[PDB]
Amino acid sequence: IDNGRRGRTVVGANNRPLKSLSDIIEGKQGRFRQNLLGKRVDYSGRSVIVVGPKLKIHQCGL
Amino acid sequence: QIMHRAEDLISAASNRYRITVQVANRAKRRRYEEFESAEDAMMKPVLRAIIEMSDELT
Amino acid sequence: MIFRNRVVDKGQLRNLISWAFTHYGTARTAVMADKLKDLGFRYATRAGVSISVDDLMVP
Repeated sequence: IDNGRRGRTVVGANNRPLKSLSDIIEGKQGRFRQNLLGKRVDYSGRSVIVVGPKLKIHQCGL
Repeated sequence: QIMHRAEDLISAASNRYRITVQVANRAKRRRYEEFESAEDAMMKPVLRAIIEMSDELT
Repeated sequence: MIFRNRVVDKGQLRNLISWAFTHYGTARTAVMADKLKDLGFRYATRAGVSISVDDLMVP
């Protein structure tokens, strides 16, 4: 249920505390807070940015 | 112009939401109905919808 | 219509804008805002305007 809660945190081949049921749904990265309020969609594109003179506002380069 | 219309549209109407949605569904119909009638590639059904709701309707 | 003789740069355009706003659409304003940034630039350029350790006067 919850590693590391009370007795001695289990540490397997991962050479570190394992990942109990609780904690995969907790923290900053509990399921909640990151796959769930914050998922990671497609239909996207990033880039650097640069002033787009000539191109007016309400427009973007692309 | 469409721009000023888009403005006037919601410069004197119901909840800016309330509008939209009905702009929306409208166009939805504007697309569903008249499905690919005039190509519309330029005047997106949404655009239509707007003008025919921001000038025609007004 | 209100002609305004004043040195415009920061704030002068700020409230301007608003003013516009209220009194006209957004849409317009925007397109104002634009045209004028556009000034902004080109004049700026035209002035040509550089700085330097010397430009750093000393009092």
